[PDB]
Amino acid sequence: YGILFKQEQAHDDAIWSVAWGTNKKENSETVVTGSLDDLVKVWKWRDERLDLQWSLEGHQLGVVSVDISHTLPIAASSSLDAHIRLWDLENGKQIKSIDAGPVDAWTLAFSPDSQYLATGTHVGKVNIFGVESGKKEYSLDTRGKFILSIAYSPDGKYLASGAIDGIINIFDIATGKLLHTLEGHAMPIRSLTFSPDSQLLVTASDDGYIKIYDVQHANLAGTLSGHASWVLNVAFCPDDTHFVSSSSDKSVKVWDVGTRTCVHTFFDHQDQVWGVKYNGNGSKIVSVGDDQEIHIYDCP
Amino acid sequence: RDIAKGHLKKVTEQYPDDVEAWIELAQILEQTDIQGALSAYGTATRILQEKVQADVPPEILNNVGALHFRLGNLGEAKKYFLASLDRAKAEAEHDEHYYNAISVTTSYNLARLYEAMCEFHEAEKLYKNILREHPNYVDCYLRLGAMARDKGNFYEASDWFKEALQINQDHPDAWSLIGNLHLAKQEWGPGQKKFERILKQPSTQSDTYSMLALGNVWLQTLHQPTRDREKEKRHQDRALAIYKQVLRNDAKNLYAANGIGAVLAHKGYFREARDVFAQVREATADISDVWLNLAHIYVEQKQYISAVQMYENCLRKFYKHQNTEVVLYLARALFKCGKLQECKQTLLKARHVAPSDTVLMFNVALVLQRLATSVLKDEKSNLKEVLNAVKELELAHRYFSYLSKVGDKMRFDLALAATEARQCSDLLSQAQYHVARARKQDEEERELRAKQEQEKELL
Amino acid sequence: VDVTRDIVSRERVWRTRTTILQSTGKNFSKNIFAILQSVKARE
Amino acid sequence: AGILFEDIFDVKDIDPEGKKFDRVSRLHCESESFKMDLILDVNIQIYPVDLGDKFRLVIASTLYEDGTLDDGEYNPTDDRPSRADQFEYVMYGKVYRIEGDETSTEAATRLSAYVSYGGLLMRLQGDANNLHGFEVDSRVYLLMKKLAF
Repeated sequence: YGILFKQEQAHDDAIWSVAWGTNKKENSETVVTGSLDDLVKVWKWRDERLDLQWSLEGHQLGVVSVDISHTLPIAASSSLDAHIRLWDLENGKQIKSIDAGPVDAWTLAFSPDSQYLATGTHVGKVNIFGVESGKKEYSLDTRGKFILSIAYSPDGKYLASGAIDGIINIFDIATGKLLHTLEGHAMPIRSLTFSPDSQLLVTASDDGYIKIYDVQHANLAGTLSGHASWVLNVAFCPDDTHFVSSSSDKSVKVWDVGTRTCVHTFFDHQDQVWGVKYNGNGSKIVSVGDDQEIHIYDCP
Repeated sequence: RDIAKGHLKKVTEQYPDDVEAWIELAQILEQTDIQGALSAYGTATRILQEKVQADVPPEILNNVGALHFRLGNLGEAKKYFLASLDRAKAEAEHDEHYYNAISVTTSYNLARLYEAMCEFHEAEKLYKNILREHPNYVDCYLRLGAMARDKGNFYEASDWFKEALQINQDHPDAWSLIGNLHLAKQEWGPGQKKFERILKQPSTQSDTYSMLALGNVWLQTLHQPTRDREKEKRHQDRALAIYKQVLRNDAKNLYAANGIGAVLAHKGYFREARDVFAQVREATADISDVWLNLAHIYVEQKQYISAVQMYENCLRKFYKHQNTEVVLYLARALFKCGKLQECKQTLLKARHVAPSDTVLMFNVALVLQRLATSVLKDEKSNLKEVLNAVKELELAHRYFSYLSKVGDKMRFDLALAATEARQCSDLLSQAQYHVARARKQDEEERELRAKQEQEKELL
Repeated sequence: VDVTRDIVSRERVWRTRTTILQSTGKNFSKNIFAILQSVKARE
Repeated sequence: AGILFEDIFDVKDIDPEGKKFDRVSRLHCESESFKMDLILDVNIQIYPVDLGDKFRLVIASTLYEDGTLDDGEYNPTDDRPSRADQFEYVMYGKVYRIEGDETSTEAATRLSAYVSYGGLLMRLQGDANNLHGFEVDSRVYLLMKKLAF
């Protein structure tokens, strides 16, 4: 339980997210991050070492969201410039640039089938663009304030969304309809993800409690006291035994999803961490943030 | 207390079988330096073992852990509180000294610590274990509502806080907590005066807490354009009278001068507000208010060099990273190269946390126009930047159309975007005029490199 | 009950609300009301 | 005016390498707001400072408020109201060096004004914006005063 790799000065500007693979489709060995200095670096974690493989540019505004497609070795990047540009980790070239104008462009959401991409809209709806199309296919009519987080399930059976006022909106990606609306928070939901089995749903609000609700019956499974600052990023281990939590307090606690206990905490980041993500197997835990330093956390 | 200290300095040197001498030492030093009571408790803990094998009573361990609770030795104070609990439980025949109240205070400090140790579940359970056995306690019932008030100001906090007041209406803490509920929504601006004037009876007098909460709710009514209506001047004079009264009765209260500096700045004396805020800064400058009130004069006198650090220093606290209100104050009269492109980076850091604000989306456009007019008017500058300036100008123009459809604004309608659209129009014309200068400089550099390559071929 | 007077009689409150308002030091208003009065005569 | 600098510092380490002299000790303060270093030598005998003390340190270019820039000779018989009347330790020195993290191309971000007070040195190592009114070989005052908070 420690840190393996320590990437000093991983960017010119603060990193706001981090993406890493979990499959064997040339995704787990390459590290795609998006920082505010408009450098989409394609880091190749080869030879147990964080090497730069590609350096993609073109975004007017800093990168807001980076994620690796599940069934595909390609990638994409969103920002606040309403221009969501698709990329390829096979050539380091640009596929396309979805002009999600005028401003309505937020974090991305790769479908597990790698066929749809969800992106928040300022109107409160969740626009589902098509990966190879770029056009607005279908949009969820659940208005409100704004979508602050969107996530796809690993098997693709449900879909949630974090609003500005702590409103989980459990959608159905199989029919496109709002099923539940979980309002166990009044804090702006920062991020969330789905369990590897699509049974638990963590919510990273701005109250520092890890309220892990359920999706099958839309109910709370237990209030976990998280950090004292705001949990920014939260990911589950691929083998489904633990889950990490990024707050805004230079604190990398690794909570247990079964016992709700911190099994390890990192304090190597001088600043607040912004992105956390697991490896393909869950030993290496990559982490980014305003320290612009990519730490690789091993917990064998 | 001076005589007790000077008497204790006499028992400290000599050793006439001192046993309780170190207790009376630390019993005075708890208000004074918190290390002195700790140094006295360390030795009083070991001086109670030489006469007999007697365990330390829980009463000493509870206070030594209480001192460490305020310190960074939270785990060590937690072991002190666990051991104070285990020792006070052993007092089955100490019914006169009431081991039960000692376990109550130790568990109270222990849940007070657990709330602070990133553990509200254990704090809730420990505070409920006091509620289940003694519902006539107030702090355990008040500290429970605070924990739920983090999740929202409409949960069991606003209910527990009013339930505590009906059982004890003469509790200035529980009643002062009531007005703090109405502070989430300032819609109770004028109407809060009533609920703040409840315990303004002479039996509670004097109470600086409430009188200053009045001056605060009166200052919040400033920053309005109706000052020529002889309305805000009266408000200034009223809050100034409040402050002069809490000044005459308390010269060492800092909050009294805090509002006086605010009004003198609102009167137009920034040259004379630094002097009033100097006494406040010097006493304690580690209050979030002074870092800002002082920073407005500095950004007022064209010293962003002394204003930008004052804003970063407030953000050094572990409560957020990217606040809106600071960064609003950060960009005021910035025109400099480190003050425009970098100001965009902080603006994006602010909109990253909540883009729903209109003023962030407006200022990101105003700075974008400032930068584009600073490369497409008198420049005659680099070539790649002429390519990049049009992209920024296009994004600013797309935002110009998106802002105009929004209903609510910054308490000021944004109908004045027309001058901005006209500026961006003539900016488009000047950019199309200068993109040709870009190609002229291209041919210039190509012929310079060729006329240099030929000189090298001569050698 | 007696649990109230059993605890409010032995504990020690070194800090409360009004403590927070005054400085821990000695900053009287002779150096404050002086400028406060000088500002009113110039107007 | 003429206030080249102004801040609150607090003694973080007193003579660390060991006491080299007897009436003079090194104070290694740090700042509170601008986050500057200070290495000061004070006459520890007529103005004693202990650890954890906080003082307001105003480095000024003149003593008279109007900034009328005196000559550099000592005349005690003088009516004019000074800034030294609200401080407790005033020194008078001469900035002898300004190091910086310049590179060959871009400018510097951290400066260090070393001034010398008749023999008793000082180094105000901060960032290159608060150290602006300091140019080498110029007369400067110290003006510090302990905060009893």
